[PDB]
Amino acid sequence: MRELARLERPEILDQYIAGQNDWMEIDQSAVWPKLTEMQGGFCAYCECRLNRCHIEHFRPRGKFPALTFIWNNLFGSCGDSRKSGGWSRCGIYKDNGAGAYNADDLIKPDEENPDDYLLFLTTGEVVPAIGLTGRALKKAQETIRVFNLNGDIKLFGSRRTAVQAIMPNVEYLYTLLEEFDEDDWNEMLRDELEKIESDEYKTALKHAWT
Amino acid sequence: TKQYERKAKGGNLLSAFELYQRNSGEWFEMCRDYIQDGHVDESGIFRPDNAFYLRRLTLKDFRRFSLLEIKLEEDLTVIIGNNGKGKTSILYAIAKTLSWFVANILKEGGSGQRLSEMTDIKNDAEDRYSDVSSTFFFGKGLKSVPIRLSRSALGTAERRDSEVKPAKDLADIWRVINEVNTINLPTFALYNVERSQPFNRNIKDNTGRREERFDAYSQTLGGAGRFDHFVEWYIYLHKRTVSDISSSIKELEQQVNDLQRTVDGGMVSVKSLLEQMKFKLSEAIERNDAAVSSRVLTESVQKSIVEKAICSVVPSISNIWVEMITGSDLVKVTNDGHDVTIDQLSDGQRVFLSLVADLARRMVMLNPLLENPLEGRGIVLIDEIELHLHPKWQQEVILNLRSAFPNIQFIITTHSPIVLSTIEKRCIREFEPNDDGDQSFLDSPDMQTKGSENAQILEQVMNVHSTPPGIAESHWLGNFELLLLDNSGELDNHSQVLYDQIKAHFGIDSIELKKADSLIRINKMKNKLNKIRAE
Amino acid sequence: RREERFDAYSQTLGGAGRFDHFVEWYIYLHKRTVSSSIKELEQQVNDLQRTVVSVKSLLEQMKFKLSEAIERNDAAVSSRVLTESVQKSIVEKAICSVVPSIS
Ligand SMILES: Nc1ncnc2c1ncn2[C@@H]1O[C@H](COP(=O)(O)OP(=O)(O)O)[C@@H](O)[C@H]1O
Ligand SMILES: [Zn+2]
Repeated sequence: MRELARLERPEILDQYIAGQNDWMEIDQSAVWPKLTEMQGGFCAYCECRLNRCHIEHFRPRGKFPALTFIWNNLFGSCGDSRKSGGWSRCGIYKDNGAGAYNADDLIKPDEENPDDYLLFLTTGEVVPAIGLTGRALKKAQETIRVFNLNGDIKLFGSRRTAVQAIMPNVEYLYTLLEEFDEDDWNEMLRDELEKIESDEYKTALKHAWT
Repeated sequence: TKQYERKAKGGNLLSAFELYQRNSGEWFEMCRDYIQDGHVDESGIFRPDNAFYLRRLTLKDFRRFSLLEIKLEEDLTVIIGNNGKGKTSILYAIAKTLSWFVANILKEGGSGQRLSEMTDIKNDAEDRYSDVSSTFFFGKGLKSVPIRLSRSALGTAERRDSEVKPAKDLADIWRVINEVNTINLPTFALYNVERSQPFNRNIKDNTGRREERFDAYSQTLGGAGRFDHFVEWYIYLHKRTVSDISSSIKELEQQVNDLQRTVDGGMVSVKSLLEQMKFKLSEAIERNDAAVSSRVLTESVQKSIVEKAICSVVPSISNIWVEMITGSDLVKVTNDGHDVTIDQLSDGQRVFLSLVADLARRMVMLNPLLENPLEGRGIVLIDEIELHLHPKWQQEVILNLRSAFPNIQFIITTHSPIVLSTIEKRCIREFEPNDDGDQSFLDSPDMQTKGSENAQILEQVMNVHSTPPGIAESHWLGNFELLLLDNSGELDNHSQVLYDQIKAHFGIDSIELKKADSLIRINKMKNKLNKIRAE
Repeated sequence: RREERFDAYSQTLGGAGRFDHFVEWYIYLHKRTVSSSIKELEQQVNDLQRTVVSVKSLLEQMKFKLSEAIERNDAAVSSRVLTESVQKSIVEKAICSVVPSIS
């Protein structure tokens, strides 16, 4: 997952108030363009390309009705219940598939940097980062469990495939460290990391390159 | 004689048995201990000290084979090949040989199955006969039990006789020792593609042949199993578990006593009924005694073992039980969380249930002295193990079977790379793809299959491309790469068109497009290097 | 199994004279007799095999004739038998001579 830069609150959230109003009332096409600015047409939790998608409350509307029209709590997740049932990661799984969970011990990607907690092995698994103990380990282990970041075969398979496709280019660049001088080589690595902003599963591709 | 005594004391089973036969205690006990002794492993599994397995098979002028020699593993051998390579022929040859053991365990001088003059002789055999030669192993005391089945063609220049005496001799040891004192017996079974068949609901509970121990050998090598026999046997077990026989004896004893008092009181009309009840009591006691005498697992325990086996091995089945619906007894299953009848199961589920149930029934019946009867010895042949199984089940089937039946030698045939991904290359015997029936020796593949990717097994072991060659789109990424290499790594008009076609057909987040993108990036970097080096 | 001379004694003293057996046997003999040294036949089979699509039917017929000749050659002196064509002719003559109104 990426560290996300939340910026400005959209105007429509000013009007609607918790208790009286419901999420069925509010227009969703008003909210999207700021999330699409924030995230870049990519999922908040898994970093797939968004096509079937929904506005996700990080703390859910049932348990936390206070945080219903609050800009910090909203995220663009993959999957859409309205179109087609049986989606098994991220927003939909957090509710249905993952059982009990404590909401406090999860990586909220606007607040926290994921990179400290999560590591992306080139064999395709996401794991806790090297040397976590106690509470930070519990957050890493539960973010992985509750968003189903390994247990979905579609996601795991797609992520492995992508990283394995670039691993020729990774090995070939690091050989040419020796022959090239530093300014040439550091320009090349900048240029490859420039590409992967526009790519799916960017954090996994980042860990392969750096 | 002194020589037999020396060999017998050296641990030779045949010599010990011959001394037993001539003197007909010590020699009997030696033979019994050879068969019965074993130990419990570190894993808690019983292991016989003297294992029984097929070691080698040779086929001469048999069906497609002019000459074929196969070494088999003690635990698991998997035979793979294209259609029409003779995988089934190999299993049939083994089954016919095993029939000679079964026949002679059942009856002295029983005859097993012979080779067919019409089908089993190779069509262009110069010698106009066929031979199936097998060598079995039974512990260090009996390292070699050679058997040969032979059949001459119809035109009959000379008769070639089968040599089956060693099979008979060994089977005689099992039969005779068992007659004196109950021993555990080896299971032999063949499961061919005929195991797939419709379930008849009309459970004809016959009389009570299904309760007899040697019913376990009935139709063992016929290919289908007898799932109907299982159902009848299982319902029988259920009825007996719900009703204790001793209470019936106690009740019958009380009824006999009450009737005897009435006859003693002057009511001569009930004397006929007393005699009938005394007969029934004697029969009940005898059955109880025979049950007691047979040292057999209780019906409750037998039921539990089989239920556990089925539920462990068959993924969709969590529970199996007997209902008393309306009048008739019905076997029900919890399948995918729902209670259904056997007739409501899918064909895949039923076929696999049938295999495991049948095998478990036979093992329980043949291994009464084992704490876990499924840890008995035997040889089981399974054709097309993946028959009707979804890929997910194919990933679990071998593991589940070997866990449930740890001392059975499995000889299996498969077309499934998914199955092969769970098996070591040492267990695999592959036919060469261009085998025109003259390959003397089946061999292990070069690549390790266990833990390998499916795509690699397909290409390296099964000689099948990862993409279908008869589809144009299957070639596009390859062609794209060639175009890139032809134009010094630069994306020309032709490469761009094909790139767009790939993108349009497979989609923006397709593996194919990502690979294409990767190729562009690596080629650009290679060219940049080349320019820097030139300057 | 093939026919052999002492099959003439099979079921001779009960079960003989069944119409269905005749019809089956007669059709069989007809099929065989529709369309001769072994070495010459072996040479002809070899020549025809070398030529082999249109001659494939002829090759199969000649291979059958060769096999039959070898079998007759291999067959024992005690089990000596007339050709299937001759057998057929004799039976036909017998039927036509004996049976009322069948010519
Ligand atoms: N009597 C025979 N003589 C020669 N070839 C035979 C004979 N019987 C069967 N075959 C060949 O054996 C093949 C069938 O072998 P089989 O064991 O069924 O193969 P599979 O490995 O697909 O199970 C056929 O392709 C056929 O050509
Ligand atoms: Zn997602």
